[PDB]
Amino acid sequence: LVSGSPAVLSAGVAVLVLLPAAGLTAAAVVPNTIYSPLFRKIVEWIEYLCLMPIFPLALWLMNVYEAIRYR
Amino acid sequence: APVVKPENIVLPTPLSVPPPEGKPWWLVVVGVLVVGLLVGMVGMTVASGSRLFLGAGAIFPIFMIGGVAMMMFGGRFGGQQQMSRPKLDAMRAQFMLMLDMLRETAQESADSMDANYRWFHPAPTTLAAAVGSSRMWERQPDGKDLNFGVVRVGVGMTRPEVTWGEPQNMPTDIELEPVTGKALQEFGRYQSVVYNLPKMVSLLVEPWYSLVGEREQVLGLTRAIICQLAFSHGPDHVQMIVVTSDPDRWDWVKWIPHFGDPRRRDAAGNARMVYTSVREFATEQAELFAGRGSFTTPTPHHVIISDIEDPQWEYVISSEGVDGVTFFDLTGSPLWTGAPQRVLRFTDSAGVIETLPRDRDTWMVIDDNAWFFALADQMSEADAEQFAHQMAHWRL
Amino acid sequence: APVVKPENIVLPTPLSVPPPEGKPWWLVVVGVLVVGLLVGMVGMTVASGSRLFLGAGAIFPIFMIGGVAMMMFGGRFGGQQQMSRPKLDAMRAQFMLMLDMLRETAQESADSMDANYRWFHPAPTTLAAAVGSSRMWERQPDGKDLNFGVVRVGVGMTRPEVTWGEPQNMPTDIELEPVTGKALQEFGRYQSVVYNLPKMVSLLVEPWYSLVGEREQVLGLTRAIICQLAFSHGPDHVQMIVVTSDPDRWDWVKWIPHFGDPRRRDAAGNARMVYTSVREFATEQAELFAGRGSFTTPTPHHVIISDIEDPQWEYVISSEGVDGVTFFDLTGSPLWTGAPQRVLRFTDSAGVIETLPRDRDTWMVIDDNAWFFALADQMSEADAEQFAHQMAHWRL
Amino acid sequence: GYGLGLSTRTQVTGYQFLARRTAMALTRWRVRMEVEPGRRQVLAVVASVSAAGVICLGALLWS
Amino acid sequence: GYGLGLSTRTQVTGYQFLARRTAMALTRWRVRMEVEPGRRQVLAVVASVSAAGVICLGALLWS
Amino acid sequence: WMLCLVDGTPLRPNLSLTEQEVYDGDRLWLKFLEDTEHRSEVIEHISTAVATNLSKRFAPIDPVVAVQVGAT
Repeated sequence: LVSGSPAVLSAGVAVLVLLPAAGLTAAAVVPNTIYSPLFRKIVEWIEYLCLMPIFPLALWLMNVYEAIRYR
Repeated sequence: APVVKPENIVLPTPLSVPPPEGKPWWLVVVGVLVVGLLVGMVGMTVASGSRLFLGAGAIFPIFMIGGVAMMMFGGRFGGQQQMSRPKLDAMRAQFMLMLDMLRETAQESADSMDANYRWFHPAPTTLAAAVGSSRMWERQPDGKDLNFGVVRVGVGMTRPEVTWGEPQNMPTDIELEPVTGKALQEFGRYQSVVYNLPKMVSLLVEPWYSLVGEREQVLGLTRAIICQLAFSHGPDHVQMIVVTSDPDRWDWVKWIPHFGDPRRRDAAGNARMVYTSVREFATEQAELFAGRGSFTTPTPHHVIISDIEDPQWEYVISSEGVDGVTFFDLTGSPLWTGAPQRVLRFTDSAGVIETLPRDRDTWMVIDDNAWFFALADQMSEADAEQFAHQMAHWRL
Repeated sequence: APVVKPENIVLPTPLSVPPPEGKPWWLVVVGVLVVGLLVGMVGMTVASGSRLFLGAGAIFPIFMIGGVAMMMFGGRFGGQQQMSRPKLDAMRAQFMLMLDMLRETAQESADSMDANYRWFHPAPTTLAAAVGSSRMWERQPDGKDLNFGVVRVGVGMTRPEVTWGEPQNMPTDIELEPVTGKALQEFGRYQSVVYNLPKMVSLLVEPWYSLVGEREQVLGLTRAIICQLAFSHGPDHVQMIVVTSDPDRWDWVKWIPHFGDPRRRDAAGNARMVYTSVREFATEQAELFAGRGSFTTPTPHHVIISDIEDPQWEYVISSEGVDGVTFFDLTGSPLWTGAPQRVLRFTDSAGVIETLPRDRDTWMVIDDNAWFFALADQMSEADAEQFAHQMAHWRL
Repeated sequence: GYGLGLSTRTQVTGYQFLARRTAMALTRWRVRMEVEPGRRQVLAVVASVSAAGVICLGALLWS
Repeated sequence: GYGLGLSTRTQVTGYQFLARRTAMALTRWRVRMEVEPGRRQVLAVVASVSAAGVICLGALLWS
Repeated sequence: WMLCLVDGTPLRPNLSLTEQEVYDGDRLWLKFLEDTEHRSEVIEHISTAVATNLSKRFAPIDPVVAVQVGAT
């Protein structure tokens, strides 16, 4: 809505139609399939790995690093 | 019929933990000195400002790369050691799961006991089945005699058929780990009893009972007792007598065949064994017996119920009673209340009976202090009359 | 004749493994701090740029040259220790090879059992040998009596002659190593039985059997039974009777000498013991016996087969049967199906018999629940007729 | 045991254990506790915070 | 045990072991596993990759 | 035995038809209510009691629900 780029529009409609469709496919597949213990541990670790870096990124957004490098 | 089984289960031994001794005073001085050195070094790096010094001042004191391992010597030198936590938490969890397994074993045992007791002792309302399971208890001193002379009076606690063997090897009270110790305390406290089972009175162990409380509580319980006996025991095994000053409250009992006197006949059938005074005993057949010995079986076991409040009972009733007859003193008086083990006292308006704790098995008093016993299965006059109209249908 | 031997083999004990406790929270803080120092040092080397600092910043922190050994203190301080893996993997492999040795021992035992059973119980098609091994089973209660009164009815599972001794010293379920535990579960599950061996019915343990299912399934099985008995047992030991409403289906049995009545003679030889009604019993010689006791030997053991669907059997047949005679109720009726241990029920179109599990040795029922028993060795009318034309050639 | 009376560190960990076990009984409906992801991810949070602190110090050293 | 449920590291190595044993049963037709060259040569691959990485870093330091 | 309204609720045996509002042309259902009295369970440990009460009394997520959520 803010940007008027048609490429942005195409990316937005693409993610809106694929990502919940991917969720549907995951909901249909996952409870019926077996899985390897390695893949299961990978899926656990995906959580922690996507959880950890959000505080340095947040400090990036406040520019606390840029403020403290020059205070 | 249902099944029930006793069990014995030893409770597990709680965890032990050595109490921390506390760090010596010099260790605190050393810690403060170490921090003083660290801040002095970094401060002189800031004051010196050259990037060489800022490198050197961090490069040489990197010791934590080994010190993370050297923490293991904390238990040698006596520093603080919080790091044993994970193993202890695993031990706690393990013990707790073991306790859960014991708890579910207690649950299934208690369910078995419940099913058995309620099979032997249906609630008064449910007695309107009046066929199939009716009058099925037996005289003879084996088998059914475990429940021949016993009546459900209420609901309450009882000790389970599982027996908790002692948690042997208890650590001393300073070594006792708080969680597992407290949990085991609570297990012993609450798995000590099964709640809301039928509470029973045996007619064979006291010469009489005396009922102290509000009038309709006492009456409602009495009607419940009468209908329990009438369903469970046939007229050929148990006969009933009511001695009253208020026969309108007792007009429902006329239908019950157990009140039928086999000796006198009238238009309606057998004579009703309801008398308006103790002087109105024109029986003299229940009054030629000797004193009563409590059972550890007479042909009918007469149950005589009195709310006449007459001083003349103490003539035909000694301090010990009559052989084949048990008594129920409604309107509790000092004549009948001379034995606290015989007094069922409505302490709370709902009909909470207190009396003495008795052994589940022998019905013998275990200790002399009055305690919570049951909440009475009080029953209305209409339900009693309805059951009586059911029981009147049968003649076997 | 072949050989077979029982064995007892204790299964090996699975591996044990202590569950990891998990690192304490401060260890994570320390790790992050250590990485922060490392990146700070190298960053200040890049910012300082002089090759002296770039040397020094790598030269002083080379600690891994000792730390590769100092990993051994990980088990002291409680760090992560993945390095025990090779030893555990060796233990796993070793245990697995031991299990393979046990499996091949089970294989050779099962092969011996198979060879024995099929020697005693050839498939119906193969019975056309009709000489050499024919009629070789014996009356007398020793030896051949283990297979004198028993008939192959199908193929299915049986318990092996190896007996799996318990895997003693099982670790607790948190210590139990996943691979070896699961493998041992699967071994116990699948080496529990030998698949596709001859399944047997003993004629000496039930007074009758009743055959429930589709008509041609039942008939095909019946023809198979008859030809099995005719090959295995001589006419002097087992005699046969068919009582039917549809003699065209039973026209092939005329050739079999076991149906020959020795008492009545006609042009073709001995009279055929095939009757069109239970009322057509003009024998009266198999009907003067007493009730039957199941064996734990009569001169001929009469086998009477009925698909007449007549209520008149219950007169000459009590609830217990006749002494020297076993019965087979084709067209399953409530009269004959009063004992589930006697009912062979075609549950699947191919001829899957379900009935009660019986002991391999005593033929006695082990438990009351109906279960998979066999797939029936059904045989066509043409094969039965062909075998009958073979058996008619012999008179010994 | 009312009031602000003293308590030992073994009781501190014993309470924190019962708190975690009750939290697991609350979010999941199982109390078999042989492994617990709650701890693992709060450790991941701790890693996030300590990394932000470390980088903040590494920012302080510039002038 | 369907789905994406949790698994312990001892199960991760237990599966990787069964994967290697099945791979050896597939390429060779023996499962006696007292020594295994599969591991040895994938370690040689790992040595190749780590050496290329190291030399790539050693290339980065020039300016 | 109970007489019940067709909506399900049992009538009071101590009350007449009138004051519990039975009217002409109504319908009633003659049930035999099974006795619901039994022992009260008790779990002493707070955590285990929470877990079993919730598991007994509420409904977990299930793949049947999950597919509908994905479709929504």
